[PDB]
Formats: sequence, C-alpha cells, structure tokens
Amino acid sequence: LGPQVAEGENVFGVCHIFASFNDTFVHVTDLSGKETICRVTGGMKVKADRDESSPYAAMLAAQDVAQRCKELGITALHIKLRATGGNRTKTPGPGAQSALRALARSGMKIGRIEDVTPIPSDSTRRKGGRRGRRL
RNA sequence: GUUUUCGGAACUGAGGCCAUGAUUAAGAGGGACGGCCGGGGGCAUUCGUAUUGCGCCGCUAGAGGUGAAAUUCUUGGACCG
Repeated sequence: LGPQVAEGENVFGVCHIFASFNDTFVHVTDLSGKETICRVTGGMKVKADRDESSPYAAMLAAQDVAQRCKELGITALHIKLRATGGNRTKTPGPGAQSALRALARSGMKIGRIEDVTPIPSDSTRRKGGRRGRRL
C-alpha cells in the first residue's frame, strides 16, 4: 500500500492549511486536488470553542495528520497557507506557523510554500454596518 | 396787361478741393488656429478576481460565530480540497 518507488525519491502531497480565527484546518490532498486523504482540523483536538484556534491546537492538528500519510508513505508536502480572505481578514490566523512546525518536526519534508488566499479585484458589501462593529 | 432781373425757399446732375474721413490693440474680454493634456461627460463594447447559488468528484463529523456562549447547517451528508 503506497507509491511503489525507491525511498531516496520524495513523493509529494499538498496540504491546504486554512488558518482562521474560528478554527484552523489541515487538509492534505494529492497533487491533483481531487482525491483528498484526511482533514485533521485544529478543533478536533481540544473540546473548547474558545481554544479552537490556539497555537497548541495546531501543534496537535499537524501531528496526527503526519501519521495518516506516513501510513500511506508520503514523505514531502506542499504547503498552501490560506487566510479566510474575500471580504474578511487577509492576515493569517495564529495557528498557521505552529501547524507548519508540527509538520516539519514530525519527520515530514516540505516542498513549495505559497499563499493562496481569496483576494478580490473588488467584491460585494462588507458584513457590518456603515458605522461598523460598535464594540 | 405782359415779361425779365433780383429776393427768398424746396428738390436733382457734373467738377474742384479736403495732408479727404476709421486713436490704439489693455499683464480687460470674446472668437480663430496649433500641438498636447486630464479617474471630465454620454453611448457602445471588453476584462478581472471575489461572493452567493447549482452540477459532479474526494475524504470525513463537525462547522458558523463570541469577551464567553447561544439562535443556525449536518449520513433528506455541513465545513474543507
């Protein structure tokens, strides 16, 4: 079970670390993007809606996802870090570098680093009011 | 009784003469013309990513939002690629 190749060559999957402030996602996928493997979020580790985006919650989100693909023989990953973008914040969540460091310390290797977050040319109306979030 | 002259008006045709007759071109304005310039205006056409909805595939029980939660969507398979 796995790619029938010599271990000196490094196979490639792509992970899409969708970092936000509600939670952080780690969604490893093959190089096509079509047939995905496993989606170990940051919220699956701790049972607290406050701690759903903590930098430790992505330390454990990218430790279990480095065991399902190591079970299938994947040794080097492609990283597409993505903040929520669109009309919301285009600055990455705090649980992003921690999910990278847990992927780079669990024996796995990296490929390319690339920032695909949805930025518009220009978009529709923002969620709040004209006077904004009065808080 | 007639007829002139002059007087005084009113109107036309030649000629001479006028040093014959137009103040300049506003560090005022209008209008030409010349090469440019500008997210000026209108009509037609064209491109972009995003958002939302829909079709199919993948892997799966969480996802949304908050100072914290909760109203809300999920194998009448959500979020994610």
